[PDB]
Amino acid sequence: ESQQLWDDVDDYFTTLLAPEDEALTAALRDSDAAGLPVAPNQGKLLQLLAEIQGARRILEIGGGYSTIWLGRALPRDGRLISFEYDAKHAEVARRNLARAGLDGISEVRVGPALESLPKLADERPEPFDLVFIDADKVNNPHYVEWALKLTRPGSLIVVDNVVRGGGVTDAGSTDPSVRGTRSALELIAEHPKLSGTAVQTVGSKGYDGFALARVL
Amino acid sequence: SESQQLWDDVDDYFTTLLAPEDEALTAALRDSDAAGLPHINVAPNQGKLLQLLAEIQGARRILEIGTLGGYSTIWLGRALPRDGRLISFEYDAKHAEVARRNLARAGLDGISEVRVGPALESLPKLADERPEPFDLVFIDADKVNNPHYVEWALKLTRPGSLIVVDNVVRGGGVTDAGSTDPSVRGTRSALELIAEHPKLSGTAVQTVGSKGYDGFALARVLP
Repeated sequence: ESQQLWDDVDDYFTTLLAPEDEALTAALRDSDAAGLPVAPNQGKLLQLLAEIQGARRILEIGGGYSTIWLGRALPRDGRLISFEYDAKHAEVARRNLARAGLDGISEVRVGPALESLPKLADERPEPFDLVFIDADKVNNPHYVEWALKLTRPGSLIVVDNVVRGGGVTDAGSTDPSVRGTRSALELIAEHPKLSGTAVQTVGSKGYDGFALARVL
Repeated sequence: SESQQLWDDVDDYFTTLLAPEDEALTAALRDSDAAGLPHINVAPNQGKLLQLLAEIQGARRILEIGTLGGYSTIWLGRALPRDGRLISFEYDAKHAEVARRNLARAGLDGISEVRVGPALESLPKLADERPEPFDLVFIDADKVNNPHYVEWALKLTRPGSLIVVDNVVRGGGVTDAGSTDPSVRGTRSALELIAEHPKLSGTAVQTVGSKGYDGFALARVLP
C-alpha cells in the first residue's frame, strides 16, 4: 500500500543523502523520554533552502529537530531564535541544540508563541533572513504577519503542513486549521510584498506539503 | 485516478492562488501538444518552486538539460535579471524549434539559447568554450545518462551553485538495487554521486500533484 512505499522511498533518500545522524537520533531519544508526542530528507531540504538564501538570522515559530536542520545552515556569527511552551520543553530543545553544536547560535524563548512573538517584536530585534512556521494552523495568518514585521526584502518565509490531508481545498471547511491555512496561503498570494508557491509531498510524515514565500 | 483527482484538485488550488499560468505558459503547452510532444499535466506551482529556488539563490546563469517544449525553461528564465543567461539542451531539433518559439513568445529569446543535440555531446561542446560557471543546473532528460550530466554539472558550476534533478522517484522503483530498468539504475547512480561527492550537499523528496507521484533532488556545490 501507498504509505509503506512512501516510507521505503523516504528511508532510501534519508540513508543515502540526509541521514538521521547521532545528534538527530539523540534529539529524538531525549524528546521521547520527556513525553513529547519525522522526515530527515525534508529537514535537509529546509537546511539547504536556508543555505541557498544565505541566511544568517532565522526565526522558527513552532524538541529542537527542525531547529537542528535550520541551525546547521547558519554561520558561527548566525542567530536562530525558536519558541518552546514551558521550561521543560525549552530544556529538551536546548540540550538537543547544544549536542548538535548550535548552542552559541540557538536562543530558545520560553512561552506560547502568541505571547512570545509580540514581546520579541517589541524588543525591536534585527530582521530575520528566514522565518519557518510550523505551529498551530489556526493562527498561521497571524504568524505570517509577524514574519512580515520581522523580515526585510529578500527574506524567505517557509510554512510547513499546508495540505491538511487534501482538506485545504475546502472553502466551506469549519475546521480552524483548514481556515487558517487557506487564509495564510491567500495572504501570501494577495500581499504585494510576497511571491510564493506551495507543493504537495509524501513520505514518512504521510501526505502533506509546504509553502515558500519570498519577500520582494 | 481517484487519488490523482485529489492531487489534481490541491495543485489546481495552489496554482490558481499562488502560481497562475499566463498566456505564454498556456500557449507553450498548446504548441507542445500540437507538435506531438508527450502531454504532461504540468504543475505550474512546481514550476514556480524552480523559479523561486533560482531567485533565492541569486541566479544569473542557468543551464537546463532537457528543454522539451520550454515550459520549465520559461519558469527558469523568469528568475533571471535582464542581463542573465539561460542555456538549454534539447536532443530533438523539432522540439528545439518548439522551445525557441515558446521562449520568444515569453520574451525570453534575448537571454536564452536552445542548443540542439544529445546532451552527452552538447555538454562537452559547451565545456570546450570554457564558459563562465552556471548558478543553477536543472537536469530533466534521460536518466540512463544523469550520472554523466551531474559529472558535467560539477565542471560547469562554482561554490554555491545549485543542481536540481527532476523525476528521481521512478514510481518508487528507485529503492530497488536489483531493478532491470536502466532508467532506475541511472537515477540511483546519479543520487549516489550527489550523496558521495565531497563538493555536493543534497537531498531528495517525494512529491504528488498534477504530474502524478514523483520527486526531485537538490544539491548545493561546496568549496
